[PDB]
Amino acid sequence: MVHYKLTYFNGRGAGECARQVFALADQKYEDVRLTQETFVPLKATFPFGQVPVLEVDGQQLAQSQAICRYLAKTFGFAGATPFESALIDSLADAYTDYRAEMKTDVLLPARTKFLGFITKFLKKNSSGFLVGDKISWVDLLVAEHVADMTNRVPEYIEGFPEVKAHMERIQQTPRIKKWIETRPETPF
Amino acid sequence: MVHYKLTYFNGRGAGECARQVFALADQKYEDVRLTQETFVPLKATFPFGQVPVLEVDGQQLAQSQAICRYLAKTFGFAGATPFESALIDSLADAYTDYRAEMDKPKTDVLLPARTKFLGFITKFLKKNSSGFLVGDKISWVDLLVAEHVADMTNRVPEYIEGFPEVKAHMERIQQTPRIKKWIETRPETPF
Repeated sequence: MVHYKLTYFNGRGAGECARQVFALADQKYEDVRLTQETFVPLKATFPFGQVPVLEVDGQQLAQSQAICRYLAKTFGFAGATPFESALIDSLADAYTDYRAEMKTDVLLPARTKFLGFITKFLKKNSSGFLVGDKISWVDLLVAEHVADMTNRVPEYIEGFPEVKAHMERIQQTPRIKKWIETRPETPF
Repeated sequence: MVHYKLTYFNGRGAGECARQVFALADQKYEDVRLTQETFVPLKATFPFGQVPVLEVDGQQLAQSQAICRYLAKTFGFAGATPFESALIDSLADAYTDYRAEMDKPKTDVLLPARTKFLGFITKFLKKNSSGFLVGDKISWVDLLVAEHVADMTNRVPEYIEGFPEVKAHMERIQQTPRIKKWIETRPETPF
């Protein structure tokens, strides 16, 4: 059988979306979790000296969004058409920009900008997903962040009811909900 | 016929890889180059308040790399298999990281950053006999890398010293007839 190994740290972080894509797919994988200590001397073994790295039948693929997208396309969670896939990619790029800009003072104004943009996509889509009529990897990516932020800073969601509903919808999807219940509890 | 409009500033910048995909595909498109002054009233109309934005038959798609990957898949420049396309993606994302890292700046940030990044790029080149980064055919990440390398080497001749394979790649890509033609004919801009 095809063999998937995902190497990351012992935390959600940049490895989590890939993990949730596997969960959605009901796909078995090897979940390898490194500590800072054991990672650092292994750096040269990875394509760009960083984690996460996926191995598919032993072949390495690095970079979190490249890994998520690859797995999503493999399992059917990257949109229905090429333009849908591209729209999902654009939202995921917008996310990475928003993360970079934070970088109370920084978290609030970053999120009103980003969540305003997200909300536009949600309101024009009757399905409840960000793009098209089916769950995608960017839904996972965004819902997980929003849950995380709302967990740490409860007023994160205030003023964004469509975004709240989306977070709840995605995180209650049976295979995601299960994964969230069963995954290792980590500070990040 | 399918109608493509690319909106960006009057420069290479974040719009150029898309322009070069179009060139490579011999696809006509509307190349809209805004001034800051005409951009201001248009900002609210873009998906994330920024450019570049592509319209395909009037439907907007924002974000540089999303645009390039889309165009590249449309036209056949995103690898031969799903895994190739993911490797290409991984290189473009490594590029992005490198750009984040990078006279005084030359020596303090540029050259260190480029040693690390060009080392990674060189490893990909030297394991592939074709002369491309991934697979046996040109892809959009070849375009993105070669353009950056050309640009930096224009600014800082020593950029390419130590990286002959990267230079060779830059020249191969930029002499590809449709790309050469575009480079010869594009507006000359400071960025």
